[PDB]
Amino acid sequence: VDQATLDKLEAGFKKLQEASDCKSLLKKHLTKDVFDSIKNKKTGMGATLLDVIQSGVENLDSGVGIYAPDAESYRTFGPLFDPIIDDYHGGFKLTDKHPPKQWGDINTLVDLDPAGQFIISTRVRCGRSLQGYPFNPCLTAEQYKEMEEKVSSTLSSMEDELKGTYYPLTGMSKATQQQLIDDHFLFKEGDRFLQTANACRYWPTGRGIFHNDAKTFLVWVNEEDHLRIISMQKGGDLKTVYKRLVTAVDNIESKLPFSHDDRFGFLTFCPTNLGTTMRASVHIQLPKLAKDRKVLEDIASKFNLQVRGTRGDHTESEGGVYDISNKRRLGLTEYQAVREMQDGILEMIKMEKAAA
Ligand SMILES: Nc1ncnc2c1ncn2[C@@H]1O[C@H](COP(=O)(O)OP(=O)(O)O)[C@@H](O)[C@H]1O
Ligand SMILES: [Mg+2]
Repeated sequence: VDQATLDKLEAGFKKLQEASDCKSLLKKHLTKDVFDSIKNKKTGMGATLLDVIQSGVENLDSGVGIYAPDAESYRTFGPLFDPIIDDYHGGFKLTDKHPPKQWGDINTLVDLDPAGQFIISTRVRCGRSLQGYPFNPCLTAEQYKEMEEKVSSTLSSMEDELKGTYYPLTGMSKATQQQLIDDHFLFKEGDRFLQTANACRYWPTGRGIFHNDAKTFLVWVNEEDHLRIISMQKGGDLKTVYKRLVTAVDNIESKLPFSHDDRFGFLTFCPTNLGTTMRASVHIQLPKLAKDRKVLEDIASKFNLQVRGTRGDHTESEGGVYDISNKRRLGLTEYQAVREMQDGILEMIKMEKAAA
């Protein structure tokens, strides 16, 4: 690790301290003991501690603040990753290991809001990393193209309900892109947290989205993770949404080789997405409970749920529509993760109905 990097790190560490109002897990778990312990470490691909915390240093409003430039980083900088992972996922010891993939009994899931007065739409997604390829910050332009080719070709083999087309971002009209994003289908452009983590190099090369004509099954290619496999639709039929996702992931997995870790389960770029990599969500309106975003968030937190704005991560709620989902993804099965969202949303709906 060169002197320049050390300077930026010491300065980075410095800045975090003087940020008396910073509430990121990076700030919380990067003690000087932790800091001095790994600051001189470097991975087999050159990833350094700066590559890990840079996003969190530059964006103090980060909730977490770190990313893994490569798989090795999870262990090389474990002293920082471990406590942050334990904290975020609500309990994941140094000795714990993520359980085997378990979709569970799909028949036990239910309709989330029969009368349809609160829920607008339901979505469940997973993330996957391609074996043979490192995470965004270590990828070259040629690798982005390679991966895009490999994934788009595999998806052309999907059949029946999952049959669809791949739409490259490179060459996509600004109007179409803007629509696909506004419709909540496509990942947005230029996320400051991802950018400062050097995860958006060579954009839009190798980036794109596959989706069936109904746009109920979609696959993001090369955004935050190599792949994001999504199932979504209007309403609250979580059962159908989940089943579609399960069908799609089982199928894609028999065709592509994905990185899985004995301890961390499926590997992803952000520590928040490890394990099941599952984020089950609903776009929902809860007039009484969501009078004050803070009150809604405190309520959601007790059900292990997370609140986001209508356009996703770090956005505001628009028209009273909130994105509420299971916060935890590692240390519990796929079934358990979707159930935390189902259970908490069913109850919050009950609380809203009983609110004055
Ligand atoms: N339940 C949902 N219904 C419709 N759109 C949703 C829903 N949940 C998330 N989204 C959309 O997914 C997109 C990405 O959001 P983000 O918060 O970054 O989630 P992700 O975990 O998939 O990366 C946004 O356009 C967001 O509005
Ligand atoms: Mg996202």
